[PDB]
Amino acid sequence: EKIICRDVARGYENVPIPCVNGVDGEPCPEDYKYISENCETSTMNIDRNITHLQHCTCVDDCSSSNCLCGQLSIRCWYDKDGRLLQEFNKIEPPLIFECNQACSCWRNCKNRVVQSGIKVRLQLYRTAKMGWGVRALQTIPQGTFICEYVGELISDAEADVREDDSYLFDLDEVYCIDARYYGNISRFINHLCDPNIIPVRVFMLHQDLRFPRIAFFSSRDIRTGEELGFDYGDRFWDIKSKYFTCQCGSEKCKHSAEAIALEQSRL
Amino acid sequence: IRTEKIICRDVARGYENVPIPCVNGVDGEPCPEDYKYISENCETSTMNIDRNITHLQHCTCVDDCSSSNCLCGQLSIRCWYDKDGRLLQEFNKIEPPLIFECNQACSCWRNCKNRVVQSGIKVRLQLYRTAKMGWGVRALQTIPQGTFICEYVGELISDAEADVREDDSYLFDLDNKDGEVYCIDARYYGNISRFINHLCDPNIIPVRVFMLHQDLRFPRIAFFSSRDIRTGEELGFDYGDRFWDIKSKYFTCQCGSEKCKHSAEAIALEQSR
Amino acid sequence: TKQTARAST
Amino acid sequence: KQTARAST
Ligand SMILES: C[S@@+](CC[C@H](N)C(=O)[O-])C[C@H]1O[C@@H](n2cnc3c(N)ncnc32)[C@H](O)[C@@H]1O
Ligand SMILES: C[S@@+](CC[C@H](N)C(=O)[O-])C[C@H]1O[C@@H](n2cnc3c(N)ncnc32)[C@H](O)[C@@H]1O
Ligand SMILES: [Zn+2]
Ligand SMILES: [Zn+2]
Ligand SMILES: [Zn+2]
Ligand SMILES: [Zn+2]
Ligand SMILES: [Zn+2]
Ligand SMILES: [Zn+2]
Ligand SMILES: [Zn+2]
Ligand SMILES: [Zn+2]
Repeated sequence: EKIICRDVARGYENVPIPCVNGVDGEPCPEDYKYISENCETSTMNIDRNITHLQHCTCVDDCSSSNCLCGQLSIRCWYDKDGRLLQEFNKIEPPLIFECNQACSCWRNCKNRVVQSGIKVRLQLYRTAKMGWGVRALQTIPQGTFICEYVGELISDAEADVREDDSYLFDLDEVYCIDARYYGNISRFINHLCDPNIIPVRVFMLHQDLRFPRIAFFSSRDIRTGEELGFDYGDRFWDIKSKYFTCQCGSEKCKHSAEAIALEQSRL
Repeated sequence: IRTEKIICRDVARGYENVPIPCVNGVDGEPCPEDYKYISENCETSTMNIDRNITHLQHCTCVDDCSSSNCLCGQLSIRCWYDKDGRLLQEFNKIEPPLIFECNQACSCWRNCKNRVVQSGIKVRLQLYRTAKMGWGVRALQTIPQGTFICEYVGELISDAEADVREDDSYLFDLDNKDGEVYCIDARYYGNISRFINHLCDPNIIPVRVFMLHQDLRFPRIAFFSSRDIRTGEELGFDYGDRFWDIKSKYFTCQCGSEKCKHSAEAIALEQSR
Repeated sequence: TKQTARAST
Repeated sequence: KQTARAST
C-alpha cells in the first residue's frame, strides 16, 4: 500500500529500495544505520595486500575454463548472464573467487557478478506475522544475484556477548557479521522453511579467508511479489525457539510451535 | 608523415567511469604496459589504516549537504564545492585546505553535494605521446576551473621504503613534515595520474581529501583544474623543488614555458653569479 | 555451541 | 631526501 520511504539505502545501491506498509501503523524502521559495504568497529586488519591476491592472466572475458579465478572454485559458476549454473551445488555451495584488481582482465569480465551489486528491484514491506520483510518487485530467474549480507564485522567472542542476536551471520577463530546497528537490505530478510534464496561465500577485492562476503542468490525462479527468504539454520533456531517460533506458513515448517511440540513427543 | 594511432581503447580496462584511450602520433613506442593499472590505492605491506566506522566525523544533514550546518563542510571551514561539483572561485589554490567529503556514517544520501572525488572521473582524458616528455595526459574537452580531474592513485608506502626505491619517477609525498609520513608510489601500480607531466605553468593542483576513512596519515590526492582548460591541452602540475633538486642532475625541464624554472637555461642562469 | 543465535550457511 | 618525490 503506502510508500513510506522512496529508498531505504539513501542512494547507496545501484537501485532504490522503497519501503511500504499496508498492514499496520509501524513506521519505516530507522533504528540502524544503512551501509552498503561491511564496516569495522575494532582492529580486524583485513589482508588487503595486493600481492596476496590469486589472480588470472586472461585476455578474454574470463569465460574459458583456463581462468585461474574460476579454477579456484573448480570452475566459474556463472553463466553468460551472471546467473549460477543449474548444476551449482545449492546444498553445500563452493567458495567463489571473483576476479579482482590484480587480474589482467577487464572490469566487465564474466566473473564479477557480486562485486557489481544489486540489479533486481526489491521492496521492504510489512509482513503479517514476521515484522518487516523483503520481497521481489519483478520476476527473478533461478541463480540470480539478489543482494549481499552486509553489516558490522565482529569477532566470535564479541558476537557471543551481543545483547541483540537477531541479526548475526556466522562467517564459516570464526568471525561474524552483525547487522543490528549497521546493515543493508539483507537485515530484513526473514527465515523461510521453504526458502527461495541461498547464501554463498564470495571473495572479491581481498582473499582474507576470515572474511568471506555473503551473497544471496535465488534458488529457484521467483514470482513478482514473492517474499524472499533463506534458511537461517539450526545454530539460530536451537537458541531462538525458546523465545519465539516460526511463523511461516509452510506445510514443510520445521520450527513452528506445533512442529517442535510434535518432535518433543519423542518417546 | 607518421599517422596518429589508437594503441589502447582504454588503459583503465573498464575500471573508470569513462575510457581513457592511448594514442601515439610521434614515434613507434607501444602502449605502456610496465605497470599495473589500478583505480584505487593499493597496499603491499600492512598500513593499519584506521577504518573504524565509529571514528568518523560525520554529518546529520537530511538535505543535500549545501547548508552551513553540514559538519563535514565545516571540517574545511566550509564545503568548497559549488552545485556542479567545482571548487569555488575563492578556493585557496596556494595553500589548499584538507577536504572532508561525506561518508558512510553521515545521515545524507550518496548523491549529496559533498561527494565529488569519491564519485570518480567525469572528464574525458587521453594518454598520448608527447614530443619531449614521453607519455602525457591531455584533455579531450574544455574543463572549467575547479573541476575534479582524477586522483593520484598508487601503492602506499612508508617514507623509509620510498627512500630506497630504485625508480623515483612516480613518487608522491602525502605529508611534507618528517616523522611517520607516507608516500604513493605509482611506478608499479598506478592510475592515469602516473602519466601527468610536470609543467612550470601548471593547470591542475593537488588537494588532500578524506572519504571512506579519516586516517590523517593517508590523505588521498585529488587533482582539480586551477583554471579553465582548453580542449587538447596537456595536463600538468608543479611537482615541486623536492623533485627537481634531485632530478635535475639527470634531466631538465622540457615544458617549454617562458616561465620555466627548471630548464637547462634557467638552471644555468641561476648557477651564473 | 555458542551463547547467541547466528544465521549461517 | 634520497629519492625524488612530487609533493604539494
Ligand atoms: C534478521 S531479522 C529479519 C527482519 C525482522 N523481521 C525485522 O522486522 O526487522 C530476524 C528477526 O526476524 C523475525 N523473524 C524472521 N523470520 C521469522 C520466522 N520465520 N518466524 C518468526 N519470526 C521471524 C525474528 O524476530 C528474528 O529474530
Ligand atoms: C610521473 S612521470 C610522468 C609520465 C612520464 N612522462 C612517462 O612517460 O611515463 C615523471 C617523469 O616524466 C618525465 N617528465 C615529466 N615532466 C617532465 C618535464 N617537465 N620535463 C622533462 N621530463 C619530464 C620525467 O622523466 C619524470 O621523471
Ligand atoms: Zn580470468
Ligand atoms: Zn576476469
Ligand atoms: Zn581473475
Ligand atoms: Zn517455518
Ligand atoms: Zn552534510
Ligand atoms: Zn553529505
Ligand atoms: Zn557528511
Ligand atoms: Zn619547465
